[PDB]
Amino acid sequence: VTLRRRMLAAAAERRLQK
Amino acid sequence: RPNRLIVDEAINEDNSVVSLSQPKMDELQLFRGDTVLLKGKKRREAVCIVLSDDTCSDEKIRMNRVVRNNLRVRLGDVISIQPCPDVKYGKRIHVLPIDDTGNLFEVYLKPYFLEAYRPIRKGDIFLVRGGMRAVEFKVVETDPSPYCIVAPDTVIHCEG
Ligand SMILES: [Cl-]
Ligand SMILES: [Cl-]
Repeated sequence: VTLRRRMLAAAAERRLQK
Repeated sequence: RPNRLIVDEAINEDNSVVSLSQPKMDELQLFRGDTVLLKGKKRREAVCIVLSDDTCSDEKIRMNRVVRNNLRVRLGDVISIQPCPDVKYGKRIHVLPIDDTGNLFEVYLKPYFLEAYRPIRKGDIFLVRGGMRAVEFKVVETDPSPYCIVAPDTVIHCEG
């Protein structure tokens, strides 16, 4: 399983690394 | 009393994110990706994801003009920030473009939201880049209300 806040953060970090 | 920070300018232009210093996050017990409820002027609220920013002064918060505008604040103003851990996934949202061509969905909304998991609040005005131009939308309604995370299964209505 995974933690929700990490999914939200990772998507945002991808946006910023682009 | 509430937890307060000074509005600073964002160099990352993401509508959904605010940045704090890691030391301030520690203090506030906020963690990467946490949804936070921001309070500005005119009883305005915004819901954003929080990320650390090593370029951010402990006492400041980096947010873009979209967020600032939603909170009715200017650079140098003070806002409050508190955790918002009860946010649900959105089942359905109603967004309208600010009417002052093309598929709004295909050109603007879909690319904006796609796998992006953006938290939004009813009453938000947000700006989407795309198709040479750029368009603003108002969040008319969310379900659950008054805020939600826009997920891959979230249904958008863009009209009426
Ligand atoms: Cl995880
Ligand atoms: Cl983490």
